[PDB]
Amino acid sequence: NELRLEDNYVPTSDTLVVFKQLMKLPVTVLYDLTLSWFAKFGGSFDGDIYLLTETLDLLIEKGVRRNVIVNRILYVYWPDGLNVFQLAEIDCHLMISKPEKFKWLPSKALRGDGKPYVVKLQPAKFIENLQTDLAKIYHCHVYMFKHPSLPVLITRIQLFDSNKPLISRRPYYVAFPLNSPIIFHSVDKDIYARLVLQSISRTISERETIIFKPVQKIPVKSIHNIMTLLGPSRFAESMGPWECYASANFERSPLHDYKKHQGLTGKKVMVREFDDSFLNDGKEEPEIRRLRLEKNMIKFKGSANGVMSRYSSLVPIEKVGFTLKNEINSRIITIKLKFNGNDIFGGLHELCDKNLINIDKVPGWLAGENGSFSGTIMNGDFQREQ
Amino acid sequence: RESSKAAILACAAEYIQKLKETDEANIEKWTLQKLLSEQNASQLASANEKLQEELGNAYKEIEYMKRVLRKEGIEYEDMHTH
Amino acid sequence: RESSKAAILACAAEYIQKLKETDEANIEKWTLQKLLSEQNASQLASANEKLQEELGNAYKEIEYMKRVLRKEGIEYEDM
Amino acid sequence: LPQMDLKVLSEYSNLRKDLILKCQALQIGESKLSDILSQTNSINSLTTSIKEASEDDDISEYFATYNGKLVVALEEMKLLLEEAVKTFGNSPEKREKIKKILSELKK
Amino acid sequence: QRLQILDDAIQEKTSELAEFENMVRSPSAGDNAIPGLLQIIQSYINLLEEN
Amino acid sequence: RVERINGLTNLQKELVTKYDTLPLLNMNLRLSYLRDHTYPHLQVSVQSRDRVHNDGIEVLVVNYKFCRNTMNPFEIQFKMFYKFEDSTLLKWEILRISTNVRLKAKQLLATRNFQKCLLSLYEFDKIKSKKTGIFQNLINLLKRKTRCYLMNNSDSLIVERVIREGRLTTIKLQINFIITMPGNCFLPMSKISIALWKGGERFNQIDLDEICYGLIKEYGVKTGLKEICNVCLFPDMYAR
Amino acid sequence: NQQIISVRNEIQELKAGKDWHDLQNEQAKLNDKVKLNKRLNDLTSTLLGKYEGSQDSEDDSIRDDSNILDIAHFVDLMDPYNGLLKKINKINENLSNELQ
Amino acid sequence: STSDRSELEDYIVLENVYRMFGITFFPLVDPIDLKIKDASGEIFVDREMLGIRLEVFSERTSQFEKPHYVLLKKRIKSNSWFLFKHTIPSFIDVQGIFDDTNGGLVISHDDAYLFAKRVFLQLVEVQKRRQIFKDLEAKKIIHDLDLDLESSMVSFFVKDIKVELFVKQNEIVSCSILDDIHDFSQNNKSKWEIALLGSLDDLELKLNHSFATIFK
Amino acid sequence: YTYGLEPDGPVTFRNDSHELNLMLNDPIKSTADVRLDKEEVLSLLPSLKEYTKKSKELKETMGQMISDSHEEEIKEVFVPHH
Repeated sequence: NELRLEDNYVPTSDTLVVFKQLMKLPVTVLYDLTLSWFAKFGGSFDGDIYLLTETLDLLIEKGVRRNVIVNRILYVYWPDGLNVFQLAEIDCHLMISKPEKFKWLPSKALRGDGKPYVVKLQPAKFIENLQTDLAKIYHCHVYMFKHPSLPVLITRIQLFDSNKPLISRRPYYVAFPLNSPIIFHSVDKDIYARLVLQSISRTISERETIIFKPVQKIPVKSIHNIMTLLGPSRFAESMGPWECYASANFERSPLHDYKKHQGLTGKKVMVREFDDSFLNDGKEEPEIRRLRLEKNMIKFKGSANGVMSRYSSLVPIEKVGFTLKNEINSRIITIKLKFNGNDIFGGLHELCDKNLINIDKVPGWLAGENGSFSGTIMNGDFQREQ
Repeated sequence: RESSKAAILACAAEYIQKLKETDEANIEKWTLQKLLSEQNASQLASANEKLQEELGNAYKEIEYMKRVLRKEGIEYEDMHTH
Repeated sequence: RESSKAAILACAAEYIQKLKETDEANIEKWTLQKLLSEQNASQLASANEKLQEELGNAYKEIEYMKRVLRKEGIEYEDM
Repeated sequence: LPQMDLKVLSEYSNLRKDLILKCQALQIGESKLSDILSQTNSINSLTTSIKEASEDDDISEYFATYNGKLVVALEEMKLLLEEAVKTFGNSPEKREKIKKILSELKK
Repeated sequence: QRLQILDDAIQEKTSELAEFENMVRSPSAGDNAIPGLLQIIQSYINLLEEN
Repeated sequence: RVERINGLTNLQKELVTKYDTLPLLNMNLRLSYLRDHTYPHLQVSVQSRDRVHNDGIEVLVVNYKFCRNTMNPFEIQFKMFYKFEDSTLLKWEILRISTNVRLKAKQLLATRNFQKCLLSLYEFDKIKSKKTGIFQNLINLLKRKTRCYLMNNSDSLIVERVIREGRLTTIKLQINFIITMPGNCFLPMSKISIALWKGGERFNQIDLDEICYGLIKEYGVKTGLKEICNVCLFPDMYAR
Repeated sequence: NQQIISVRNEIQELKAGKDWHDLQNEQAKLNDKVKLNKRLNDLTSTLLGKYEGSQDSEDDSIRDDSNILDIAHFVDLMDPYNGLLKKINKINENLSNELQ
Repeated sequence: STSDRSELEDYIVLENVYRMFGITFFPLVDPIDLKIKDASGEIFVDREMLGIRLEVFSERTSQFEKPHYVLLKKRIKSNSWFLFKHTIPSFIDVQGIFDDTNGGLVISHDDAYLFAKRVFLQLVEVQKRRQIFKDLEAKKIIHDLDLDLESSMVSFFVKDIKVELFVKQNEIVSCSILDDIHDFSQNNKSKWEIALLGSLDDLELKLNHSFATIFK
Repeated sequence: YTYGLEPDGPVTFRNDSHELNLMLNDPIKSTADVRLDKEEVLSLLPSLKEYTKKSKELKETMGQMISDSHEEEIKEVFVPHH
């Protein structure tokens, strides 16, 4: 079954769409890719590497417009078309340049009944098994690249159709952290989404059955942010007001000096009125004003200075919908809250600064605790949505 | 808890079925315990009666020793008194 | 079987509640019977172990009776 | 591996027998080696204690006259207790000796 | 191969046990003196109980 | 208002002005939590706190006492030097060690880590207390029923019962607990074994090991030992 | 292709079923219980003297527990610090201090 | 006065000495659960909370590492703690240990200590393997190596050959040699990985012994 | 516990094992109706027989010194246990 694709196949991709892909990349990165592209597959240029790197250097010297060099690499160097490896390179370089434009969804791997399975991905073995499991059905081509500043291993999978050149489909991205049961994958609902994700579970297991369970239903962009939100890190399960525990800066080492221990110095605090004086309302002292503004930041950022303008939180989230159920007089009272915006917990912080919302009576879940998770709350306990 | 209507209905049906089979398992386990308790009680009663008759035989042997020694005419002492 | 859907849902809720209540009552009565059986077993085992201790004391007595006659040295004829 | 023209049948059956037998020999090898390692730690601790406490790096005479040290200490302890008993009842001394013996029994 | 390496490791350990054994051996005949001292100590304990 | 609080302030005044998730400042409460709950029966005492102004090296002498056993506790003293402004430990040594634990402590103190030594000593003391409690429970259960004596210096227990089916037969059962100090892991460990003699003839060791492992695994240790002491000692009553 | 995906998903769900694992564990536990009960019956019969299976004499030298006990007792007796002679000596000086 | 500074310093010294052990319980209260019964202006907590500190000493660095915090909250309708929040990384399943401990239903500080101990041993296991690998790197018997957050996967060059190891715990459970010198036989490949199989502490002696015979 | 109406045993055992750091001699895994022979296992590792002989010699050696020390007599006359 020779249905797999090598690194030299030339699909009949449109010139306009690949023109717009090179549009977003900066000038300095176009020079780097062109030099590496010729060293692997060559090109239609009638010259050596030294001749190529000479003329390309001169386009930099003259300040040549990028439209000229983009047309040069599309109509002179490779007029016939673009290689699959070149397309993968431009896609990954666009991924690095603009990480906020791509959304991700979390998924959990389980073995046995309820024992989480930490993934240990071999860069080599994970490839050929996936190729074998996918080429028995459809043409398959895969490419792996490691994040320059993150421990993840982003894998892109593209599938080709015969309708003769092959027609490329929308690529599927699956990101593997180093050692974490959570696996982040792109958003897709087609014939290929359930064929690629299912094949990965069989490939990575190799000895026992592994099933994938979606942790969330609302995608979040900024692959950098999702790693802090759900990947292997100290900040997971200690968000919101408890962010001071994630970075143990308030406590010194036992071997450290004991005069700098905050027991001697103490802390500066203000008395909070347990009697309800918020409803009815005098100009506050500037010192009292400063302390009042400090209380709001403590309950939304976790510390007076802030773990992270000032209203931006550590991880912005778009949509979170809570459900509060309480038992009063032997019956259940249900209140449903739905929030929408750019930074939900950042927005609530500003309203508390304008004295619209009492800061003493806001609960933990509204303050940012266990953020990005929406579910029912009972008896002071938070339950995630099934 | 599900927000979807059909999910709620399916979960309700599954819950009703699970309750039915749980009741069946409960009555089966109750019957098993009812058997086990009486079995253990009968075994313990048999053990008690056997050990009691063994004690009776031991007392008979002690009496045999005692009046054998009395026939011998040698003076006797008891360790519960010493 | 009922026609209106609201009656169906109400009957389902009542069915769930009745099943749970019946299960709870059965568990309670079975637990009471278990407690009675355990009490009977314990009260019989106490007498069993007491008479076993008496038997051990009798065995110590008969062992001393056996070792008396060897100290004196008179021959013994078994039954 | 499940057991299963008689050529391969017989040789495969007996070879599977031999290999499962060999691996169970290997795990009882773990048993033997673990026991030996723990016991070696015990014996090495004893010998190094005596070797550091000897100060002359040989203990043959120590083992030889261990018993003699015992008897001489015992019978001089005899005259010590005889003099103490003659001097007084030594109820406090007897209690101290009994407590010391109890501590010795404990550790 | 694995069984062979385990076997000679155990052989080295047995050699160490044998070298330790080759040192403790020594003749002794002080059991009678120890028993006499024990009888004297029993008499001493009886005297102390009297005291 | 604006209030000033520190370690010595009252608990109520600190609770009034509490609006953060940081740990409490009441040093007395923290000390009580660390003493009464985290490490019971551990009498620690900081003997002194000296300084070397030329090099910024702090000298600390700490004395540890374990009081789980009221009689014959074993104490160890530690001396350590660490840099003042930099939380780096230069060196540490043992000033003195109690004689009753020196042998079992030498191989543990050979490793150059104070934390492992303290944890191993505490766990060894706890395991010894648990073993003593188990022995006391078993002795109290089996006393005045069968003739029992304890030897191997509280390491093994021997129970003897005379069982007669027309003739004198004695059943001897030996139960021993072994605590071995590491010197794989760094914590003290325990091992279980049994040995049954029926009138001078020894039983097969494999089947007795299997029965011990079974009964202990499915019944625990406390009830497992009681069940083991029943079946061999009183086989006649269970047979009926 | 749709039925291929459906049947493969059914394969995965059936092979990863919780009830399958529970049944395997139950089978293993019940086999262990049966073996333990058989060995208990054999031991009780051997102790009572009837229906002997072997168990009346030791036949295995691959596991002897008494070695560790013997060497531990020897270590305790031969302690330079906590030995019997050291205890007797300390008794000597304790008595000397008590009666000087 | 200045005396209270003195016994505050003494209390801090004792607290640090306790922190040398590595496992400690510290009080904690959340501001949301504080309410006043208004009987005498008295503030009482509604739901109790307990915190546990875990610190691991690193011999290679001679410094105390960053502490890990795990917090336990008490349920309203039951007398059992539940895992509220923690900072332990994802590769250690704290929730699994919490359910394993006593089959759930933790009620006493003795039971809570056992749970804190079990999660503590795995943290030391991670540090020890990393320390051994870094010691080998310092001794320079092997070339540059890559380590994940648990130091399980590893790959380094001894002389010029790629050798990679998989360790489940302190014992090495797998070996591989991933280079093809054009003098090598397949029989020699098997007899070297099997030898290399063993503990982690004897790797240093074995690397010197096995790789000195090849170049003799 | 298992099939009755009301697992306390296994839970208590796991608690005790994690408390006391207990080891138990794990039986050889299920060999699927394959009997574990002895003499050929011993022959496969003659070092086992060598160690058996050495350990027997060691056990015989310590007994004479233990008897010569007469330590049990002193312990019995000093502190009696019952």
